[PDB]
Amino acid sequence: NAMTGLFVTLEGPEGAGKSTNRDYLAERLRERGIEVQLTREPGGTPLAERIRELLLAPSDEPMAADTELLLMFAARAQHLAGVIRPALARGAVVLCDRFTDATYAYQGGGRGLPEARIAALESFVQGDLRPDLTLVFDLPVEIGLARGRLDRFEQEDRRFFEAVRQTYLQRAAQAPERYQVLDAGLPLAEVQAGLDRLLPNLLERLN
Ligand SMILES: Cc1cn([C@H]2C[C@H](O)[C@@H](CO)O2)c(=O)[nH]c1=O
Repeated sequence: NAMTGLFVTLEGPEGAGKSTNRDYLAERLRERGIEVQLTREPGGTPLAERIRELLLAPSDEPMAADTELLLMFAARAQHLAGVIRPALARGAVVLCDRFTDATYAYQGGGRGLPEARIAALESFVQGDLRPDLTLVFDLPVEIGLARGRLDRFEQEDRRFFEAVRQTYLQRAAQAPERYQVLDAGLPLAEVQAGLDRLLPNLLERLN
């Protein structure tokens, strides 16, 4: 039937080689003549980036959990219509830094919002669309490393970030067919060799 690309999301903390690994993946794909679209959430479009700004900017006014969740999904709705679905329809590979798993992990695990409510909004915004593959970069939580000023989420405590970590691992266990957990605590080349063994699988998913 209708045109098909490949929707890959990457999840995990910065400082875990997510970005260099995404670049690696992108170059390996592009050398094979495949169109690759790099993007990130929240953000990805002019309006979505403005929503991002509201989400990250520290304020003395506390942001309600529901506000934070609805803003995340608002940016996502804009980003899906403007960037992601159009790329997939061109048969491109989308490599998206963070997606709805981050919502489950941060807003669910970190903020304590019920999984059911996040799931309701996921279906509302996305219909049946989910990533084809989600790469989780897992390693023990590191706090305070390489830190203008801390944004809203950076200000959180170690407990918050441990809940985020564990939620990703839980999610990957609930639907193993959609995830691959990468040991981001392993040497740099050893992880990119994992990416090599992955490429053929990606290519198959794509064509
Ligand atoms: C995509 C996404 C990011 N975040 C956080 C993680 C980062 O701290 C920040 C920017 O990606 O926003 C969420 O809390 N929920 C989400 O759904």
